Amino acid sequence: MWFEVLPGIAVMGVCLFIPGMATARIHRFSNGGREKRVAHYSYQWYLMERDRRVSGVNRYYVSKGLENID
Amino acid sequence: MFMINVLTLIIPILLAVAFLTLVERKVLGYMQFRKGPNVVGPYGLLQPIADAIKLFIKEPLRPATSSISMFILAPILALTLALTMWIPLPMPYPLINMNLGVLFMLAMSSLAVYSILWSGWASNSKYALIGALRAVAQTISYEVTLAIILLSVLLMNGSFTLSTLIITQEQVWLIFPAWPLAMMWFISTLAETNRAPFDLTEGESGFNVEYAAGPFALFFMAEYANIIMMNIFTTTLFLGAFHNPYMPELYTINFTIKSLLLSITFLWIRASYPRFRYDQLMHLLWKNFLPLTLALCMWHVSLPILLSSIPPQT
Amino acid sequence: MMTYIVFILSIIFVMGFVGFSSKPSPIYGGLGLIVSGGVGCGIVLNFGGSFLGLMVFLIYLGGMMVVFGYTTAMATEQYNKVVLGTFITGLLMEFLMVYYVLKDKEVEIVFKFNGMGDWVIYDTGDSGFFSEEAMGIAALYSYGTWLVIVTGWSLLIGVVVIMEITRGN
Amino acid sequence: EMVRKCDPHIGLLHRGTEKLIEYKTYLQALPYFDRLDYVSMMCNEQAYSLAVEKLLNIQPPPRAQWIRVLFGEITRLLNHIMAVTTHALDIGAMTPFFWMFEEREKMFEFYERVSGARMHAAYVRPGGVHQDLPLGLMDDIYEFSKNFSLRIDELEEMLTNNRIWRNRTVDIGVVTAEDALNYGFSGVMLRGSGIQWDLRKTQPYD
Amino acid sequence: TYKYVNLREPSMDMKSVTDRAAQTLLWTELIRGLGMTLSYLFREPATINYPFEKGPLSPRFRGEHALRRYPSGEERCIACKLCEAVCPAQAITIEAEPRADGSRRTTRYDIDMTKCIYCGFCQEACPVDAIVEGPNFEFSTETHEELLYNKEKLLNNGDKWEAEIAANIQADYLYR
Amino acid sequence: SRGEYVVAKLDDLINWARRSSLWPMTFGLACCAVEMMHMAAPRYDMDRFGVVFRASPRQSDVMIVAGTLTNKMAPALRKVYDQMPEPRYVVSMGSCANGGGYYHYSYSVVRGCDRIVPVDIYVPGCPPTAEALLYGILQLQKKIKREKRLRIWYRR
Amino acid sequence: MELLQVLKRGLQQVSGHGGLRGYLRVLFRANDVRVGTLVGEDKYGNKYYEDNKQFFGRHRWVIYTTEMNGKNTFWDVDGSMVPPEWHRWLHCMTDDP
Amino acid sequence: MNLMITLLTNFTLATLLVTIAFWLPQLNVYSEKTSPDPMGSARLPFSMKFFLVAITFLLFDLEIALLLPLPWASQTTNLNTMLTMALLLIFLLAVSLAYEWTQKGLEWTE
Ligand code: SF4
Ligand code: SF4
Ligand code: SF4
Repeated sequence: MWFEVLPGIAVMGVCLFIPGMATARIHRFSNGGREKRVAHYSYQWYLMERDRRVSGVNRYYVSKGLENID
Repeated sequence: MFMINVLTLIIPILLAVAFLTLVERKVLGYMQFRKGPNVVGPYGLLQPIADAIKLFIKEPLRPATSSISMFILAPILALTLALTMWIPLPMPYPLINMNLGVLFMLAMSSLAVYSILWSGWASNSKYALIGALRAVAQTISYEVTLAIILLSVLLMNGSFTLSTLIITQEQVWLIFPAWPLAMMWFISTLAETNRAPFDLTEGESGFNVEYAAGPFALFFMAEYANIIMMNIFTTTLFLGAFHNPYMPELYTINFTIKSLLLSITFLWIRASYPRFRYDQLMHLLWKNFLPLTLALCMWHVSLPILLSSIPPQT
Repeated sequence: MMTYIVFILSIIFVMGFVGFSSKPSPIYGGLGLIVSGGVGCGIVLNFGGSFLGLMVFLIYLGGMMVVFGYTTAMATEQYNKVVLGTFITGLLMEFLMVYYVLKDKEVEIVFKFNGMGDWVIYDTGDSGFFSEEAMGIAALYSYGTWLVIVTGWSLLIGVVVIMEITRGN
Repeated sequence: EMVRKCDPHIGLLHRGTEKLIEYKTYLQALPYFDRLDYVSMMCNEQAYSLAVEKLLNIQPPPRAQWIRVLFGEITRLLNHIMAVTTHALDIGAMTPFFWMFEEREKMFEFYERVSGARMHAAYVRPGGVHQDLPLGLMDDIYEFSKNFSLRIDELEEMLTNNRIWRNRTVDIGVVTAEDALNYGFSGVMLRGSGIQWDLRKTQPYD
Repeated sequence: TYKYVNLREPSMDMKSVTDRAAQTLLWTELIRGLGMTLSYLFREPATINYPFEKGPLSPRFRGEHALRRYPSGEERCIACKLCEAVCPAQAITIEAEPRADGSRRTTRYDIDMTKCIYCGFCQEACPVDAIVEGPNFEFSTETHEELLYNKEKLLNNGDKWEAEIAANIQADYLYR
Repeated sequence: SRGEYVVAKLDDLINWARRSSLWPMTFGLACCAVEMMHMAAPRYDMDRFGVVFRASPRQSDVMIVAGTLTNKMAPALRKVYDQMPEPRYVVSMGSCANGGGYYHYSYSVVRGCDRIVPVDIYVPGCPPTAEALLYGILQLQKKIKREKRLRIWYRR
Repeated sequence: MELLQVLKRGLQQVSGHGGLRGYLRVLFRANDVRVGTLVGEDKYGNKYYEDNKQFFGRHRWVIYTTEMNGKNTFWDVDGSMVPPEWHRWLHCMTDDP
Repeated sequence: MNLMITLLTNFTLATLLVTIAFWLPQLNVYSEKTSPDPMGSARLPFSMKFFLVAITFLLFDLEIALLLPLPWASQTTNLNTMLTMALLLIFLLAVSLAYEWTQKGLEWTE
């Protein structure tokens, strides 16, 4: 009966599904409810460092919006 | 919080290759009218645990080691090259995001033959050295054809970053306008992993004959990790699934599904074809794969200029 | 200690060269120079040159010294004092220069050399939306016409050389 | 990779069967012929029983002659399955090796039902056969033989038209007609090279 | 009365040549092999669950030797030494003497099961059906001397398995 | 006490691990090897017991001597047994490897493979049936199941 | 629909062994959970079942006892654990139990 | 530094695995193997075709590294010069393959 090897397939699926969901949840928790700010070029890194300097906390994921200005 | 992510990447890899062995065993059983392991537990769930604990208490083979340091270093290097290489896969975000992640994987896959070379050098038997040299020659040639195919694929993509390749495969899959490159990549993923019907590492003497059972188990886990890696790489880069930026687990489930059916296709193909000869697959690349691959590279590097379809660098 | 990482790797790089400087056997020398190539590529990568570092990994280590190991496997059949003496001599010279650059922070061998950490010569500027070395390499196909011509001609001639001088007749 | 001299060494299974026959009677030497060719177990006794009956100047009864041909021909299905599938196992295609073994297990039950042993039956004896077929045996042979034609077409599908099987097979192992006769060859060797020679058609038995 | 296998001349027309080119490029016969393997994946396997299921066997099955008895309590063997004379492996050793009541009975009936080839000549040469190649086959031993049966072990085997050996010989004796 | 119970639990754990994955080395000598291959058929299916088919002799746990062991083959068989790593078990197929069987009085037949290697399980037959060897393999698994390595190590 | 019939057959397989506890008991002790007609039982406690719809070889089977001659045989089953009167029926000597 | 942290963790896990596979079974007291291949006493033959195909792999990989930077180069202004250069380089690869075909390179190891 062909429906007997599928427990192994399901264990394969949960084994390959746990690390992607785990790293997505860790990325979302660590970056303050946001994605990880990727830096493929130096301009993005400079804006990253500008955010870290502006935020006043030295954590960029606590971003400052319109209310920070007068 | 980074080391937790590293551990949750590296421990399911070992579980996935143990269940590769188990699933391959019952699939090859059921493909050939017999049954797989079902005695140890419910549907053979506890078989890989028995395999691991058996292979972790046995006696070694005690070879006359010419170089003890090289004999120690070969399985460590093999497991390192199989395990640390899974990093830049975008599922849906990589653990470490590189602008040149595909080049990173290609370079370490090209240098992965050092484990085979050191395994051949550690054994004093000259026939093992001959088999190691034959395996190394096959692997380096087949890495050449992999390099050309991947060069064509990311010049179609235009950027070396693996995360942008998901964005590239949003409207249609890459297999639709690169189906001949898809078939050559399918033969290359069938063939680069030292697999049947091109498995010369079993027919006539392996490249690790005098190695102990522990290092043999390490080599097998490393090879199966490379198998799952390149299967998932084919799934991501030729069969890119829909990825919502707010809802990522649908993409994770979808590419997991494609990875599982591609691994099932691997176990399918390995159970349907007799083994080739050394000169036969050397003739397969050096007189049949290489000119077609070069022509495909020429066509795919001439097409986006004439189609006004040069993809963005960024 | 961390901020001198490249320099630390550079020290290891010199160590890697000593690892095959005495040349006891070609296989161990190849292993030592593999390790030295790895740490030298780490030196390159820490300066922001990802493309040149992966050129080192892909071609120098994984595509050419593999051929070196393949050739040296065809000889040097499987089974020194002055080797070890030269090893201690190189170790003493290396450590002596290490204390020289760690105490005086300045030395003279040919020119004036400083021992201060290298984290002062980098750039705070931005290249924009592109890596500088990436499109530096990419400018080969738009400007480097003659260089590509002579490179292809030389590699084809090397193929001719391999076909001819190893024929034996 | 290539060959000019290949010298096989045999004697790893030398039991000295043909000397032990001299110290035993004719009926006692009958189980020795079972163990010579253990994939053609029931065909060797037909050669030994034909030798004794020629000396004894007797002939088997007409029912015994048809049983020896029927169980001789079922042993050709025994042996040729071992021929092709293990040849495919040595080359590398392990898939039809397990497909035909269920069929080879089905004809092992026929050996066990009429004589009592799965492999070494000791059934064919000089002067006929030891025991008769059990009641309803030939009904079970027909229901098996009706469905066996699909299995040969099942085996032929994955090997005859396969290009990988062909490339290992079409130009290795070529003999000529004259040197096959001079080498003492027989069976598929002479038939494969185009020489028309079969003992069942030229010098027939029972 | 002879047929030419592998003497089919292929067609040289454009249709067959193009179809063979499509077979070579598209792996059509390989696709046929894949389809056959897929079809043979979904069939129910013939794996019987040993030891909870057992294979089909015949009443003529040759297995462990046993010594039978009459339906009055007396041992069937009369020490006639036919089985040790007909044995092709000489596994049977018989030593006899006239016992107390004058009956001709065995004193030593040894069967070397490591010597025996399970040919069934003793079970047919016996004129009183004393020795029978019984139905037992699950008697693998951990020690060599446990396979060297004396008279007492064979008689215990006969007393143990008579309830089925009698039924088997009752079902089988009309063929002999 | 704590120690005896702990080593008993560890002993049965490693004992189940060893007995559930017995990888064999088949010696394809004679008739009994063909009977082993027919035990490897889908009907009997050794592979559901954790017993792989045709493993290399450098990683196998058990060896099944199936066939006649002549004088010309005994040094090779002893070399193979010496190469196989510990722990190693030997199962004897057929009357040939038990005591020579038919060829016990032949001039060039070793009277039993016990004279060359230690033998644990003797399987009788000529050939023994496939389910008989399956029962012998299960008997070997039960023999492994009652091993007391760690208890003896702690008691010594 | 068709899969409802297979699901009901699986549910009757679960419920035929006296509940989920008996289902997991026979699953962990025999690795086969199909149901059949109870042919009978011997003195030692081995139950014998018949299911003629299955193919030949699997139609007759036995569930062994948990104690025979004082041996705790909850997991250790043996092929020689069958009395001769049932050894006839199990190995298909005859059709009569 | 996170990449090097991952590399160190992975290498140390491999070291732990090889330490378990190499020194943990040394607790057992099984035996000492005195142990007194087809290669009897002859020297290893120098099969020249393997060395030839290895250096052919080396040359092809070198000019593959030459061929590499096309995805970055595709955004350049002078597209005609790029197209001519790339087509001529792949033509050079085809010509070198044709020469390696003609002068008995792809024979006895095809
Ligand atoms: S079955 Fe044959 S070999 Fe065995 S004891 Fe009887 S006569 Fe001797
Ligand atoms: S043939 Fe029968 S009666 Fe005669 S000695 Fe043997 S067992 Fe006894
Ligand atoms: S015991 Fe019998 S069946 Fe087995 S190898 Fe010997 S002669 Fe053949």
